[PDB]
Amino acid sequence: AEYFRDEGRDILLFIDNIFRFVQAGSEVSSLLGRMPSQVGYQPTLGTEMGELQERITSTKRGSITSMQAVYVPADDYTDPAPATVFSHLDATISLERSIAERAIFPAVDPLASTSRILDPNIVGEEHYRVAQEVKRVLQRYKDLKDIIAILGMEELSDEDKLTVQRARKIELFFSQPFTVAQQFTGRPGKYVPVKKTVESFARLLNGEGDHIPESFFYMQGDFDDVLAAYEASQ
Amino acid sequence: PHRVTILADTVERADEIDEARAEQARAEAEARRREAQSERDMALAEAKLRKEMVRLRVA
Repeated sequence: AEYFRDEGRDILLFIDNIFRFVQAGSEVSSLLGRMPSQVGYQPTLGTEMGELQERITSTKRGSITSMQAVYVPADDYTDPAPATVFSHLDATISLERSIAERAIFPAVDPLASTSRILDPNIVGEEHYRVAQEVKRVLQRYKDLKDIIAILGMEELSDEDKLTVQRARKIELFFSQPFTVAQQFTGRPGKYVPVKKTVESFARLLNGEGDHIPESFFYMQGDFDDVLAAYEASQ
Repeated sequence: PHRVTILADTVERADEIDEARAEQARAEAEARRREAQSERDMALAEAKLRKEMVRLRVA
């Protein structure tokens, strides 16, 4: 890919499971007689990650739009390999086991997922405000998770209650059918433009859609599709 | 003709207890307070206190 980057061509780079590169390095180091570090990993983990990752850079001659994948052993985000990857990225997306087990196929945790270009000067003031609100909600929800689990929705205040069902609706609404998911799911795929996503979430946060039950936000497109489904079910 | 009913709102003097020798009424409020109002109002408030304070500590 560096040949195409060096001559100016825009390159999309998809490296899958950098963690397997780390694991291969670990096995090679174990066979090489190097002293193990942390959980059996190679002592030269950081340097190997630097040597691979620092080559994945958009330079003044060309741009590389990298998109990697990282596999966390078990479900440990404190593992040395993902911990080393985290500091070599611009946009971090965290997939959680619990979200997937809740049938939310994207399974992305908004609280643990950040990005560098989530700045109003780059992505847009409305986009930034919407994202910040969608995180402050679900942050209130993560704070009240234990309260809800042991006592229930009733003990919360009225505004806290409203934020809680808004958070649950948002969590359901982040789910989206994928065109590559037709092989095991019959739901047709949807492509929601970023403008439509921002508008839908702004409308949802305003108060629109409060009357709609949470089950109607599951695996839908923009807010218009949710409203159409609600009208269809009356 | 056969039964008499007195739906009196309130009763005071009563040769059975009256003021002197009155016992049932004596401490009757506490009999319906220590385990009902007095103490119990705080007793249930203590449950609210110690539970509420540990509710944020577990968060």
